[PDB]
Amino acid sequence: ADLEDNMHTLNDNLKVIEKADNATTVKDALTKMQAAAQDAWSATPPKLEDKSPDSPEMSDFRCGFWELIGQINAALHLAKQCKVKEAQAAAEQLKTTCNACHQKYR
Amino acid sequence: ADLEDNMHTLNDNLKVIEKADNATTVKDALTKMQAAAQDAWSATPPKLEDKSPDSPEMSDFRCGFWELIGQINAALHLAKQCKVKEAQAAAEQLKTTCNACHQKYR
Amino acid sequence: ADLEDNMHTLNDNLKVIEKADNATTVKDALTKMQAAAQDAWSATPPKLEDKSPDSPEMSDFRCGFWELIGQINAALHLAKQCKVKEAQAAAEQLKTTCNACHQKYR
Amino acid sequence: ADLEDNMHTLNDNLKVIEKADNATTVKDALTKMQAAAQDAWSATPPKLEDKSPDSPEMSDFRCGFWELIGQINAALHLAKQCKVKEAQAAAEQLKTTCNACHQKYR
Amino acid sequence: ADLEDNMHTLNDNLKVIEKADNATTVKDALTKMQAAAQDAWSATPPKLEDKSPDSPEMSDFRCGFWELIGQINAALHLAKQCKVKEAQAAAEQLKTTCNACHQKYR
Amino acid sequence: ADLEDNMHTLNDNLKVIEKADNATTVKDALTKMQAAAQDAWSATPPKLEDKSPDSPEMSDFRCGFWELIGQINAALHLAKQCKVKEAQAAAEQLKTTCNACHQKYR
Amino acid sequence: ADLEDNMHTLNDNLKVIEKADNATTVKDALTKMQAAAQDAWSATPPKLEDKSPDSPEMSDFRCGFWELIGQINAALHLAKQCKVKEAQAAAEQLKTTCNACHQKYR
Amino acid sequence: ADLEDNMHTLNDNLKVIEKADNATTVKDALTKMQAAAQDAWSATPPKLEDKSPDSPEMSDFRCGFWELIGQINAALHLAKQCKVKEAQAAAEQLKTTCNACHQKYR
Amino acid sequence: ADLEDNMHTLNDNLKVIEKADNATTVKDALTKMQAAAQDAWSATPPKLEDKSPDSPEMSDFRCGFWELIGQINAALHLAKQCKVKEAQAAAEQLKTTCNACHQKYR
Amino acid sequence: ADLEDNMHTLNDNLKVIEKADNATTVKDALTKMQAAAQDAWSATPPKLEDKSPDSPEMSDFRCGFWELIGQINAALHLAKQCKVKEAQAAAEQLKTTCNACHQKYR
Amino acid sequence: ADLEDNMHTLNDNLKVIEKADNATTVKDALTKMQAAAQDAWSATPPKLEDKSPDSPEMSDFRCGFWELIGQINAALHLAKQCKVKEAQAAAEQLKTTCNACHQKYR
Amino acid sequence: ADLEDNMHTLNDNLKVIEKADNATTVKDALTKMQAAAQDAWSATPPKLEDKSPDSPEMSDFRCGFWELIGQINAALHLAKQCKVKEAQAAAEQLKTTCNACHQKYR
Ligand code: HEC
Ligand code: HEC
Ligand code: HEC
Ligand code: HEC
Ligand code: HEC
Ligand code: HEC
Ligand code: HEC
Ligand code: HEC
Ligand code: HEC
Ligand code: HEC
Ligand code: HEC
Ligand code: HEC
Ligand SMILES: [Fe+3]
Ligand SMILES: [Fe+3]
Ligand SMILES: [Fe+3]
Ligand SMILES: [Fe+3]
Ligand SMILES: [Fe+3]
Ligand SMILES: [Fe+3]
Ligand SMILES: [Fe+3]
Ligand SMILES: [Fe+3]
Ligand SMILES: [Zn+2]
Ligand SMILES: [Zn+2]
Ligand SMILES: [Zn+2]
Ligand SMILES: [Zn+2]
Ligand SMILES: [Zn+2]
Ligand SMILES: [Zn+2]
Ligand SMILES: [Zn+2]
Ligand SMILES: [Zn+2]
Ligand SMILES: [Zn+2]
Ligand SMILES: [Zn+2]
Ligand SMILES: [Zn+2]
Ligand SMILES: [Zn+2]
Ligand SMILES: [Zn+2]
Ligand SMILES: [Zn+2]
Ligand SMILES: [Zn+2]
Ligand SMILES: [Zn+2]
Ligand SMILES: [Zn+2]
Ligand SMILES: [Zn+2]
Repeated sequence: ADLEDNMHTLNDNLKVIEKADNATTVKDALTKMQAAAQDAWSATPPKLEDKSPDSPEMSDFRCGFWELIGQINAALHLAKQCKVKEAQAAAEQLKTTCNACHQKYR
Repeated sequence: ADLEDNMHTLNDNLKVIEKADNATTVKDALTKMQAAAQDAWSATPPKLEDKSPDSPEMSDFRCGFWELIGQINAALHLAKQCKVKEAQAAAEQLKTTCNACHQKYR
Repeated sequence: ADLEDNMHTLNDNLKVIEKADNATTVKDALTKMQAAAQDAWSATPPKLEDKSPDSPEMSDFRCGFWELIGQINAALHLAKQCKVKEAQAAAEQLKTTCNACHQKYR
Repeated sequence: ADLEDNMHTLNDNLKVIEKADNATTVKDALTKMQAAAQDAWSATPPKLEDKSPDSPEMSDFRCGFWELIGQINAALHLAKQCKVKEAQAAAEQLKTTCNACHQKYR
Repeated sequence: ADLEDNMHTLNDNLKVIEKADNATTVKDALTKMQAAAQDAWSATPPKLEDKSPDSPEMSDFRCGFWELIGQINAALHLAKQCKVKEAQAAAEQLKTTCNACHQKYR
Repeated sequence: ADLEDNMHTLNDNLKVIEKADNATTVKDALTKMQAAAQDAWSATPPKLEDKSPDSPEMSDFRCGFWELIGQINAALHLAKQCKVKEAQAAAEQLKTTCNACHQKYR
Repeated sequence: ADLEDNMHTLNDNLKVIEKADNATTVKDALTKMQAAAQDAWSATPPKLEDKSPDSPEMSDFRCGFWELIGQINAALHLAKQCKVKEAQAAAEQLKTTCNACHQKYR
Repeated sequence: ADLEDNMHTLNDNLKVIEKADNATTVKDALTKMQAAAQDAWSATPPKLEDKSPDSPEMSDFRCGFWELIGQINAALHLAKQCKVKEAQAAAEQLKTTCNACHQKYR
Repeated sequence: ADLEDNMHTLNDNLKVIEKADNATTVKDALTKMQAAAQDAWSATPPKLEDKSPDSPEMSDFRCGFWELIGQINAALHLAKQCKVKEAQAAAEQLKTTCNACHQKYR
Repeated sequence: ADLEDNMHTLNDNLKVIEKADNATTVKDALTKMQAAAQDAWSATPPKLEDKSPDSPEMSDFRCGFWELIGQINAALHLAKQCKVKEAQAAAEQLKTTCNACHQKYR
Repeated sequence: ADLEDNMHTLNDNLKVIEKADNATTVKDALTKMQAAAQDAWSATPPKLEDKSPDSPEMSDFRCGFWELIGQINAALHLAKQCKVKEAQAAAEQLKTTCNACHQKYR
Repeated sequence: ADLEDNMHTLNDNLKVIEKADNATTVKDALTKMQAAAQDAWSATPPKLEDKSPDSPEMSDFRCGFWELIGQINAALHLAKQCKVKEAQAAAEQLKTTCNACHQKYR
């Protein structure tokens, strides 16, 4: 998937999680998010296409994705314990990480 | 597994490695440690529950876990070459990384 | 594989990619590079054997390998879309990351 | 996934297919559509919740989905032969089946 | 399995579902029902042996089995969301399809 | 395989079954027919290329293939019970389903 | 499955074996009995719910189930050699093991 | 794992089960106990190293482990039905089997 | 395999173990012995054919096989730790169990 | 499959290859040819039934099949590199090996 | 297995086939012979240890084993068609290939 | 991989084997050589591109590769028994086969 498609997967699955009422739907959505983020961390955002690959910006992009992966993993961990509301709250807190990256590079 | 259970897995398997006398027992123990550390790096320690997820502390927690993973992988690499004493010595050196994190966040 | 063998795998596969004329050969070569880099990031270079594992040098070594992994993943992503010339150009740009690390630690 | 989510998947993947430039993207998108249609054909749409399961309406609903599945399969058959433009044209033509069902039951 | 044995499987598993108190038991029973229905839909029942394979009676028979499969799938979808009572109600609802076919052909 | 290839596979395997003398050969042949029919039911025959995808012709074509699949499955069921002659007789009778569709659409 | 369900499975499959006419049906039925007995041997029958887990009754119950498993395995071995009538006769003789346990604990 | 390690595993997982608040944790812990007991039943405890392999003592040792395995399996059967509190009570009751063997052979 | 053939397998593999000079050969032989013992324990030997299946003789026969399986497992556990000489000594030790059963029933 | 049926498979798939317009169709046909050749090389053809199995004629027959297998592998290697026209030319070239054997033994 | 072990396996399984009364036993035995021959063809017999690896002797040895493999495969093909007596007769005839090689190199 | 790359693989792995100090490295290297030789035996070397596929030269080329495969398999058989020095000596001896073919066809 291309970077924009991975972002759309992330966005769609937050909506699924928010409206879900059981752990299976939540786990499935978080698993799709994990895969999208694992594909996206190695991408180059359009606004950074002219920057050195080892630039502070590109390193910060990767770091932010690795942090998002950690938070998705932790939300999935709650969902695998069947803690639906807690997993949903963790997914809501994810948005702060999405937004922080977007402010810099989207 | 919860964070404390992953730590207990790490602790138990260092003891197994120290007393082991063959590469199979060592490889098995290191594989369990690898899995425990892969589950733990995305956790939030109790003493950091009120901190921002992107805080210097939380980033340092993750970094320390990624370093521990690298050292476990390298010890496993020795054990897979059947170098039992060298793998045991690498596992002993792991303790410095465990202790360094504990001084800050346990 | 030992560190030097992983480097040889990386070097051999850049040569394969450069001369290739189809996506299958390129994808295969990049997959071998991905595996070599995943094995190598946890190694200790000979020139850093006496340094603390958490030293700035060792952390920089790991970081550089994680960056190389990201660039390999991205080249593979192009090749999986069958974009042979673009994947070859991405592999050529990899060399800057190889060389930057070598200047410091080889 | 619930019926609304499966419909969203179908729509998203039509857009991916239309903008695609390689067979890998197209095949993956059509495979996702196949999965969504296989999940959806046994669902009950809101407007038919009070009808007999063997009503003309529910039978017509199932028949339209089996039609859609066949057309997706045919498009995927083109994409597996790497015929990107032909598979894109088949995907565009699917829309008549989407619209026919929506006119009756959405 | 022969037709009568597949029917006995369907009947046994509806009773298991009704008595169940958790989603695992329900899911396991519905999966057995799926398999029995997949194996039965292509059979010729005793009272239709002297009809043409393309006869309206045989076509009606196959159609009824396909509607049964859809309803079993829909009940399984609820059970996979851990909705035990809803899946149990869906399982009672599919008795309508059992009954309709039996009325004509058992 | 295109529709013509799938029809050739069906015809080849009827001949294999007729001349066979053991259940293994018959089961394999019937399994190949099942796969060919599964790939063919979603095709559009040449003489229906100008009909709507939901035309009465196309829906009759699909219905005939589902009939054929059922009769193949039923023959395979006899072969799986090692009833060679009965499975051969069921395969021979398949010809009336082949012929009926051919009269209309071949 | 609970103990009653496992006993129902055992009884259903004895009847399938008795009426069967080929090795495939017999092998499948015996495989289902093996699974039911494997799930049942660890159960506590109602009439022993008040006995110590290590009581002479409970140990006699487990011993009878291991006997039954052995005799099922031996019947399955005959069926796997395609010896239908011999496997049917072995299944019939199983009844003396069923009955002996029932006299004491059912 | 050696006998001492398998005993440690059994003890650790009893504690995990007692403190657990969801079926996933309980099922995983019971699965680990099943594996440890399957490894241990064929071991020779230090105090019996000079006894015949068919001695009353070694036979009693094996019998006690087969008992334990049955009780673990029964507890896991409850946990697979998501019956957390009931599975916890079954795990607590296992301790009588642990203690009975320890009194004789530890 | 029949009982005599499983016995021949056990005998051949003890000799392979004694002559072996490495753990791979020993492990492979012990795994073959496990399979032969698993297949034999449910048989009725010629000298016991006219005994009841629950007779003391048949119970003794099954018990001896279970003790054999435990001893093969214990030897395999040593071989998996690469302890060739210890596994070879364990393999000689299990001749006691072979002999005891043969004394009574061969 | 019997020898004649494996020959028919080889012949059908050469024609599929010639008519193909993409590498997937070619790869699939060559894989079927590999399997048919692997199954045929050990057969005795009618015109050689009264020759010794080590006769020059039978040795020549096996040799020709091994050369065929190599040429099918080499054509498959081209097709895996997506070189459709080159793989098609390699497929025409292997008719020399078909012809040579047929000259002597068909 | 060393060459002597592989030859013992070949001889054991000829005897199993000769005394067998069903296709399952024959197929298994022939499958074990196939594996033994596959492991043996690359060996160097004692009486050729002093010959060049490419000597006429060693190449004749390899050729005889490829002959044997072909005849084993052909016997297995008959067994897979459930032709027990024909497969037994093919196995008996294998002895002329065994004997021819033994006369030269055993 | 093309023929030149497979030759490079063979040469690289001889060097890995010669410098190795453990069986894991040796086994992996020999496995890679086996794969390279299996790919290469069906290739056509540049100097033989104008020869008949059944020419003495091409037949000799295939025969030399089958020899090489046998010798690699024999070396791997030693390495699987953990006989590092013996496997290294077998790998060194392979070189005579490499050189014999190169003298004729490189
Ligand atoms: C950096 C580390 C990011 C994180 C974490 C997330 N996103 Fe993102 N996002 C990022 C970039 C650089 C871009 C621009 C991509 C481009 O090709 O222009 C985006 C874009 C989006 C979009 C818009 C996609 C589109 O159709 O153009 C969405 C909807 C989006 N991102 C959502 C999203 C969510 C929900 C995230 C957290 C769960 C998230 N992103 C993380 C960079 C980064
Ligand atoms: C940070 C990067 C850490 C690394 C590396 C290791 N540990 Fe740890 N450990 C860490 C925290 C934050 C905590 C507190 C957890 C809590 O829930 O309070 C711990 C705790 C432990 C414990 C005690 C567990 C308990 O029962 O309370 C142990 C025994 C332990 N840790 C062991 C351990 C070992 C052996 C490690 C290296 C191999 C190791 N830890 C690494 C943080 C971090
Ligand atoms: C650090 C982050 C590195 C990256 C990225 C790459 N290489 Fe490397 N390389 C590194 C070290 C520390 C060493 C020394 C290893 C030793 O044991 O001495 C090397 C060595 C090489 C070699 C020489 C190997 C030898 O036979 O001695 C080669 C050919 C090589 N490296 C190639 C290579 C390529 C092609 C890379 C990018 C694709 C690359 N390396 C990355 C450190 C690092
Ligand atoms: C009947 C056989 C249908 C076919 C074929 C397709 N769709 Fe559909 N769609 C159908 C219904 C009954 C509904 C309403 C569901 C509800 O809960 O109200 C829908 C809805 C949609 C939507 C809206 C989803 C949402 O966000 O609420 C979309 C975007 C949609 N459908 C798309 C779609 C496409 C692209 C299809 C063909 C490829 C398609 N649908 C087929 C019934 C049927
Ligand atoms: C037609 C499409 C049917 C559907 C749907 C179901 N059943 Fe059925 N059933 C059908 C026939 C033609 C027959 C007669 C079979 C015969 O060989 O005589 C049956 C029979 C049964 C039986 C009796 C079987 C026996 O033990 O002899 C049972 C218990 C039964 N059917 C149950 C059943 C259930 C529970 C169904 C829905 C879940 C169901 N059937 C569907 C035809 C059809
Ligand atoms: C409709 C539901 C069909 C069924 C059932 C069967 N066949 Fe068919 N067949 C069908 C069509 C529309 C066509 C024309 C295909 C075309 O591209 O023109 C065919 C054709 C054949 C052929 C000729 C193939 C060729 O290369 O020209 C054969 C040999 C054939 N069909 C055989 C066949 C058999 C044996 C069937 C039953 C087992 C069978 N067909 C079923 C439509 C349908
Ligand atoms: C002890 C070792 C048993 C063996 C061997 C078999 N059965 Fe059994 N059976 C056993 C008990 C303790 C019970 C009572 C279960 C309860 O919950 O009360 C049963 C019961 C049955 C039943 C009745 C099931 C019901 O729904 O009431 C049947 C039909 C039955 N058992 C059949 C059966 C067969 C066919 C067996 C041999 C093949 C067999 N059982 C063995 C204990 C034991
Ligand atoms: C016999 C059938 C046993 C059963 C059932 C259980 N245990 Fe055990 N245990 C047994 C022996 C012979 C020994 C001594 C082993 C030795 O090497 O000395 C033990 C020991 C333990 C220990 C101590 C382990 C250690 O750290 O040295 C523990 C913690 C223990 N056993 C726990 C345990 C539990 C929780 C059990 C039931 C779930 C259990 N054991 C069963 C023999 C037997
Ligand atoms: C009872 C529990 C036994 C155990 C344990 C072992 N054997 Fe056995 N063996 C047993 C019987 C009843 C028989 C007679 C079988 C018959 O059909 O007559 C045998 C026979 C053998 C043989 C001879 C087989 C033959 O070629 O005819 C051998 C070589 C043999 N047994 C070896 C053997 C070994 C090595 C064992 C332990 C590893 C072993 N047996 C265990 C009963 C039992
Ligand atoms: C010897 C090594 C052969 C090679 C290589 C190929 N074929 Fe063959 N073929 C061979 C024989 C001995 C026979 C006669 C078989 C018999 O039972 O009479 C055949 C036959 C055929 C046939 C006719 C089969 C039929 O329908 O009766 C065909 C169509 C055929 N062969 C095709 C074929 C192709 C295309 C080959 C290369 C790709 C090929 N054969 C190789 C012997 C040998
Ligand atoms: C050459 C191509 C052979 C074929 C074909 C078969 N065998 Fe063989 N066998 C061969 C050699 C070189 C040797 C000597 C091995 C040694 O280490 O000295 C053997 C030996 C045997 C033996 C004796 C084994 C022992 O322990 O001494 C047996 C029982 C034997 N061979 C049986 C056998 C059978 C049954 C074959 C055909 C099915 C067969 N061999 C083929 C070389 C070759
Ligand atoms: C024939 C049966 C061969 C055997 C056995 C081996 N090699 Fe080879 N090799 C062969 C040819 C025809 C060629 C030339 C290919 C070409 O495209 O020109 C080669 C070439 C090599 C090379 C050079 C590769 C390069 O970088 O261009 C090497 C390094 C090589 N061969 C090594 C090698 C080794 C180590 C072998 C045995 C283990 C070996 N070859 C066997 C033909 C044959
Ligand atoms: Fe960092
Ligand atoms: Fe219809
Ligand atoms: Fe669950
Ligand atoms: Fe069979
Ligand atoms: Fe007992
Ligand atoms: Fe090993
Ligand atoms: Fe030859
Ligand atoms: Fe492709
Ligand atoms: Zn992607
Ligand atoms: Zn979307
Ligand atoms: Zn966890
Ligand atoms: Zn512990
Ligand atoms: Zn490595
Ligand atoms: Zn190289
Ligand atoms: Zn769904
Ligand atoms: Zn069936
Ligand atoms: Zn029943
Ligand atoms: Zn197709
Ligand atoms: Zn159960
Ligand atoms: Zn163990
Ligand atoms: Zn057996
Ligand atoms: Zn033997
Ligand atoms: Zn065949
Ligand atoms: Zn054909
Ligand atoms: Zn071997
Ligand atoms: Zn290749």
